[PDB]
Amino acid sequence: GMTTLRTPDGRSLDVALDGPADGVPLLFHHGTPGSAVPVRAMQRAATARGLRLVTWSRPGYGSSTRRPGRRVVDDADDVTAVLDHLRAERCVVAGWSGGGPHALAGAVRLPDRVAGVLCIAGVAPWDAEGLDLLAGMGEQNVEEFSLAVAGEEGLRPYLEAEAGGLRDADPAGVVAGLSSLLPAVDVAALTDEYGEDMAAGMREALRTGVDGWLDDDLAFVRGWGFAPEDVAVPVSLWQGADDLMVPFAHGRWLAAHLPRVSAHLLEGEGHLSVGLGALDAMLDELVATL
Ligand SMILES: O=C(O)Cc1ccc(O)cc1
Ligand SMILES: [Cl-]
Repeated sequence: GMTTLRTPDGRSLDVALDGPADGVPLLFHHGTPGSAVPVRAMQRAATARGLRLVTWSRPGYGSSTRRPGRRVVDDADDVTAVLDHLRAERCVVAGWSGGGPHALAGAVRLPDRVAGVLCIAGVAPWDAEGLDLLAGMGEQNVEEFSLAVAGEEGLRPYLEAEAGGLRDADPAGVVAGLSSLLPAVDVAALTDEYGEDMAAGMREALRTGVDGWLDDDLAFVRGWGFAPEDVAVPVSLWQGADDLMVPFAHGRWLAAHLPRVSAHLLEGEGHLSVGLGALDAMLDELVATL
């Protein structure tokens, strides 16, 4: 259930902490936008493997104190604070989408505590050599990233206009709000329990405004503060060919730059469907790093 953790710099983090109380932590880094609202399918898959699912809202999402100017790597301060709260020597970590860079960061910060990374449709570094980051992206994401590069003053009112349609959205509302970004396989994923969980995640992400979404976007268009080459632990990398939010080429790029990577490039899968259908295979590979 939900708890609050005070960090050393005086911030509060909203933390969703599952049992089992003695399990190895699985730290799940949420997407952009996203929050500490667990996906029930991920809870069931984690508990089946004896993993203790832990997620926190990144600064500015939900009731987590905004931390303006944060880089991707600054999230690893909170990884360390959370694992110290749990008294956990070792963990595995997973990140989806905007969570992918943050999951990798924790591995670089804590190379002897993080055993392995699961990176699901993770976004590539903004200066990724030889990659056109915006190529294959849905036009909503091209617009958002172009505003992010231009700065907070133009990005904020854009995100506030998008948030109008998403802050109270049910699953149908999330589909309507992401029109350019979802292929049919992703729309089909946002039904039933997964859709309810993702919509609840989106509502909590936007409950106190767009600050977490804004600060994530601004972080993704600057230096992460580390390179994928610095991630020494095994990475299980997954990417859908039909993803319009993080194009296939981003996962191909990350797979080429990570030193120890199992790469899975799934035909017919999008940004949402990749995680939903492959969760058992993803967690089997992650747990094998322990
Ligand atoms: O792409 C992401 O990182 C964010 C996202 C969040 C909720 C959702 O329903 C779809 C996408
Ligand atoms: Cl285990």
